[PDB]
Amino acid sequence: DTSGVQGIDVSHWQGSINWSSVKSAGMSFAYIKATEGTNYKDDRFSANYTNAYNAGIIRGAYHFARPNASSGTAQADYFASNGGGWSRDNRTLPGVLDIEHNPSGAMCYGLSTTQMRTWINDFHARYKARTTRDVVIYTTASWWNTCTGSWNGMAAKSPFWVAHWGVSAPTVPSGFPTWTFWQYSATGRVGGVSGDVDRNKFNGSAARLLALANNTA
Ligand SMILES: [Cl-]
Ligand SMILES: [Cl-]
Ligand SMILES: [Cl-]
Ligand SMILES: [Cl-]
Ligand SMILES: [Cl-]
Ligand SMILES: [Cl-]
Ligand SMILES: [Cl-]
Ligand SMILES: [Cl-]
Repeated sequence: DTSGVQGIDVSHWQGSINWSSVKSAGMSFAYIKATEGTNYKDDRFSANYTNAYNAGIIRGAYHFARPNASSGTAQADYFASNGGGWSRDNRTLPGVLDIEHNPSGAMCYGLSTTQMRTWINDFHARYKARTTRDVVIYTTASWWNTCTGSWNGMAAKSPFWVAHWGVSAPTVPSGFPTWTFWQYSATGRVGGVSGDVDRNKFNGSAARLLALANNTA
């Protein structure tokens, strides 16, 4: 759904990005990969974070979780110290916890549903202690339901960024009251980015997006 407030998310896979072109293409926001696990740092993060801001894009950072590698508390601190920090400046979104299918091992990272709930709660608690913000959770409905056992525990704690490509509207797990961001394509096109780009829609007005960035709503 390309209507209303639109954005993209990128990582080093997108290479060199011309953010002024992303902005002139009509994008309002972007999430940029910063860290993964305990010691991976996206090589394009600093430049993207700087250039997106200078181009006037409301932007934030995301952490790709590896729950098997360390506690939720540990990865939240790592993220907050390496790109996930937040402060009010009209252009910084609250950080994102990208927790999804394990790319190298059991899909739920060897954690029981109860341990996974604890891990996510710990990441949220530490990220909030570090930044004052409620971390945004990026995941798929399948992963959420399977690995957390259809948990409703984050409904009042974390905005939901749902990944559901190729559908007219996203399916939302019962554990979230609604979706805040929705990644509807991983094969889009946007000026300034060469090749496939992830496209996102924000569930609300331009003012609501700014309020989310500034922590006023
Ligand atoms: Cl289009
Ligand atoms: Cl364009
Ligand atoms: Cl860590
Ligand atoms: Cl694992
Ligand atoms: Cl918040
Ligand atoms: Cl529940
Ligand atoms: Cl909807
Ligand atoms: Cl497109």
